[PDB]
Amino acid sequence: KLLEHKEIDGRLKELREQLKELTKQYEKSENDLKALQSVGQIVGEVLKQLTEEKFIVKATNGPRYVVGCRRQLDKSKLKPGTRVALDMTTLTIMRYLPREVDPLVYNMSHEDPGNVSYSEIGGLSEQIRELREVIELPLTNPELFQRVGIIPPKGCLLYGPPGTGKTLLARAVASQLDCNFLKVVSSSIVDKYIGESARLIREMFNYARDHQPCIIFMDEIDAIGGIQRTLMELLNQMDGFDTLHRVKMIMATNALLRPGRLDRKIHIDLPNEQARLDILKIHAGPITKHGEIDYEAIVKLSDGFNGADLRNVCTEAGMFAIRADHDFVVQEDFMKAVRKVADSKKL
Amino acid sequence: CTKIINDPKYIINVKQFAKFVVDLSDQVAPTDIEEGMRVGVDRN
Amino acid sequence: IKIMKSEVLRVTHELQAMKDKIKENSEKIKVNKTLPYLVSNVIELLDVKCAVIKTSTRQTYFLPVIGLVDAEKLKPGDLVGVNKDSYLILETLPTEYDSRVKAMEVDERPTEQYSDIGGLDKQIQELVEAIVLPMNHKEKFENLGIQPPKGVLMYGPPGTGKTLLARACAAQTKATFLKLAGPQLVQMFIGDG
Ligand SMILES: Nc1ncnc2c1ncn2[C@@H]1O[C@H](COP(=O)(O)OP(=O)(O)OP(=O)(O)O)[C@@H](O)[C@H]1O
Ligand SMILES: Nc1ncnc2c1ncn2[C@@H]1O[C@H](COP(=O)(O)OP(=O)(O)O)[C@@H](O)[C@H]1O
Ligand SMILES: [Mg+2]
Repeated sequence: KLLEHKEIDGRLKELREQLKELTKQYEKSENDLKALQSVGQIVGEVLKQLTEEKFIVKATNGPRYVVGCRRQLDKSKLKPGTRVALDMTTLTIMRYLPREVDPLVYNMSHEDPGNVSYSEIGGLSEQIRELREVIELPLTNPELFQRVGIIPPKGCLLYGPPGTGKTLLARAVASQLDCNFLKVVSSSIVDKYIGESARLIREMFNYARDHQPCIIFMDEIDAIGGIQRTLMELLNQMDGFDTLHRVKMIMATNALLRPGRLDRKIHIDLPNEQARLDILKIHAGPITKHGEIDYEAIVKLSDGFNGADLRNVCTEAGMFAIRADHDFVVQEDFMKAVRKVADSKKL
Repeated sequence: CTKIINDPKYIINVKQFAKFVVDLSDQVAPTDIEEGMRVGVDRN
Repeated sequence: IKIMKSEVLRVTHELQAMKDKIKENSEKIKVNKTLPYLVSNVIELLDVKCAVIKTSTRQTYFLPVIGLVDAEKLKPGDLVGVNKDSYLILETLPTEYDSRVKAMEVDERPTEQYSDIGGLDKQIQELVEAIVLPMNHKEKFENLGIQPPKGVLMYGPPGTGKTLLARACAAQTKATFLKLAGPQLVQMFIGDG
């Protein structure tokens, strides 16, 4: 008779658990029924502060209303520009909301607190040494700089061949700090005469200051807006006035050379063959290769004089390997790739 | 009627006004209404 | 032996009471779900469980509660049918494609062999090795650990064979070609393109 009672207890426990799950489902139903009475709230930006209890809000696709806060809201959170949720009937501010990520700002606000070793950008030990000597000393200890008197170290210049690793140079320096690391190449700072300014000259220094130090790193300014006096004025504006949180400019391209306008200029040396071997090594790493491979005579025959040439020949050797099932690239295959690319570059 | 839903539901594009999920009135049959054709809807 | 009578009677009674109360609640929800269902998109999801909805009427409202659906089964960009006036989400909606987008798909499959293209053998090889070869191979491209490029821009003087090569690629591939033009993605209404 004990087994009968045990199967009984099994069935009764099943029924109890079924009732528990039904109770949870009933609670979800009551929660959604209570949720039904809730009504939406319009979204707007507080443009201005009229008084303590009066606000100016612009509905996203509505008109501007003069409104007041609910009551138990921290009025300080409602600066001009914040996002709020007005009630749909009395239009009173009910709650504040995070901003919504804006368009234009995708490469101006992204942070990259990464750790890219100087081994990745190979063959530029002198350049990374010079970059460290330029950026580390002001960032690490500005107390000595204010002691000696000279505040601004801004400027810098990395002219040389195009696309030889200019970005990696500022990425190599990302070993210590340099989180935001914005790239606003040839755009959004000058636009021929002035067109991009304030909202396109100051947000660099704002989003850098409200976070860890970085590098505005404007790039290839030889193609800004595609006027000189405008650039003269922009570089001599209050950019060096505040110099928020030791953020430097790492311009890369080809009386502008005096202090306060452009700091130390370095010519990115043409990739040396003894450095070409390091570049080919660190570019040909990820591609699946075989043991007999050797990166010695390639740089002898590969004098393409460009780092992207090395990246593309690494890719093109694999591209050669796509024909046939070769999962690895042979020395003859690299030789074919270089004798293709270094000659095709001439055309 | 941009998209048909399967009581079938119908997504309608009122030019620039809005997009709604509606059902046919009893006057018309579901076979008459096809995806992508323009139909008339009451204002309420 | 007491557990038989006591527990079975009580549990069946609660089962029946909860069952007809659930039927009442479900009927109330169903009758309250007024069908119009103004179509809207969830532009973002934020914790208090709350959503910011941009309706098809080009206005965004914050929702103190999600509504009749689950916040977990939602993300930015999903199509949801909110109430006309309460603007509260009533149900999620399946991915809806505009009539223009559906017409954009290739159904006739134009017939143009690569033999019909002359003077572009290198260009044909590049296009097939960048757009077709990474398609039907994939895993072995990963095997070599080489990144196949995401897009191809065919550029040149008019009449050089760009659209001809595109039509031939659509001809000699099993992929679902999606043709379009630049002027197509330009409309009066804001955000329509
Ligand atoms: N290399 C070629 N071999 C064979 N036929 C060609 C070649 N180039 C062009 N044609 C033919 O000439 C015409 C050129 O039209 P096509 O669509 O190829 O132009 P396109 O290069 O895309 O330029 P556009 O966009 O300026 O019209 C087509 O009828 C095509 O068949
Ligand atoms: N010496 C190098 N070592 C490794 N990669 C390099 C080197 N030179 C160029 N590259 C490649 O070039 C790309 C960066 O080009 P970059 O110099 O930033 O062009 P630009 O100066 O026009 O912005 C990187 O993706 C990198 O892989
Ligand atoms: Mg064409």
